[PDB]
Order: sequence, then structure tokens, then C-alpha cells
Amino acid sequence: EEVIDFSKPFMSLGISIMIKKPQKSKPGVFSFLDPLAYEIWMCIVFAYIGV
Amino acid sequence: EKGVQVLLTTIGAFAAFGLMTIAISTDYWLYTRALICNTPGGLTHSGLWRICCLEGLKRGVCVKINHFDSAEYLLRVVRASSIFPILSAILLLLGGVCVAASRVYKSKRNIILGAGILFVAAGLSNIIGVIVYISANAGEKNHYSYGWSFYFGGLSFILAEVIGVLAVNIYIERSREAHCQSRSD
Repeated sequence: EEVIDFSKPFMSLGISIMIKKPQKSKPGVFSFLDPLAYEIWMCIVFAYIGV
Repeated sequence: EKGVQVLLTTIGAFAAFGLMTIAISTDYWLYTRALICNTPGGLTHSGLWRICCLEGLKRGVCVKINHFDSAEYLLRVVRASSIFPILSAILLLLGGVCVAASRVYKSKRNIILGAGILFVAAGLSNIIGVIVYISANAGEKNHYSYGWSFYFGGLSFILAEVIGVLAVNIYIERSREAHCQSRSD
């Protein structure tokens, strides 16, 4: 701008983050526990013990 | 009788060992389509170690399989080593040897027991190897199929379990005979 003259921006932008699209993750061993949180499983174990 | 049961046990041990060695050495486990076939890809028949192209310009050439996330790494290692089918074959061999010894040291009754334990453990190891193989093949190129080597492994598993059952029955009969003879004496 010190040596030329600009116009008002015709397109405003900024820095941003590019990532690879999340894919269907390869199922993990012990993915059969995913429907319930770990805390539920531990409470189940200790309720079994207590009962 | 006892003799025929022992004969069946030894025959089954030999047959299962042979089938499993054949399946391991053989390279006809999986029929699929692969990118590295010189033209989604070309037909291939694979195994545990090497893969061979069929119906292609590079027909008949067989090349070592290029394997390669901690769990994925461990699975790849176990699949590459194929330690579980090999262990199954080794345990079958040792069980057959123990049976042959039982054909000599007729007094020691805790031998035809080790044979049965080894046969059952071999069946379990074969199950594990099959699971590992199937799991590792999958990734994330269709209409794939399994060959006669895979079913040789399955037959080996079935035979091993059967002969383990027979060996345990033999141990039962022998221990019962000895115990009844002793108590009545």
C-alpha cells in the first residue's frame, strides 16, 4: 500500500485448518463394549460382586 | 476296544499333522483380486507366506507377501509369523509322539492324557490362527473366496478335537481299570 493503491477487499478470508476427512474407523478389538461406557461396565462388575 | 481307539487316535494325529503342514506350506488359502498382478486388479491365489497370480501376463510367478496402531501392529506380526498354525502342528506332533510312548510305557497312564491336552490345545491354536488370518485380510477387492487349504486347516482342527476326546476316553478307561483292580485287591 505504500507504493500502490488498493481497493476495498472483494473477498475476505483468513487462515484455516485442512484435515483428511474422517473415515469409517477400522473396528477395534473390544468394540463390543462401546454401546456402554466403561463406568457402566465396572459398576456392573462390582454390583455382581455385591449381589 | 482300547486297541482300535488307540489306532484311530494315532491315525488321526498323523492325518491332522499332515493336513496342517500341507495347508501351511500350500499357497491356496484365498482366491481374490489384487492390484499387484500386472492386470481393480488381477486374479490371485494366496496363502500364509506368498501369493501367486493366475490368469494374467505374470502367470505362475509367486512372490512373498508384503505385510505392513499398536493392536494392528501386533496382529500383523502374529499373522506374518503364523505362529499359531505352526504351534498347532507342533502340538499335534508331540501328542502323536506321546501316544506312541503310551504304546510302550503301558504302565504310565499320564501320557495319553498329555496327548489329549496337546490335541485340544492344537485345536484352540488353529481357531486362533484362523481368526487372525480372517481379521488381517480385511482392510479399509470383492467376491473373494477361500480355498482347499483353509478347509484342510478346519479339518485338522476337527480331527484334533476328536482324537483328544478319544485319548481322554482311553485315559478314563485305563484309570478306571487300574483303580478298580487295586481297590478290589
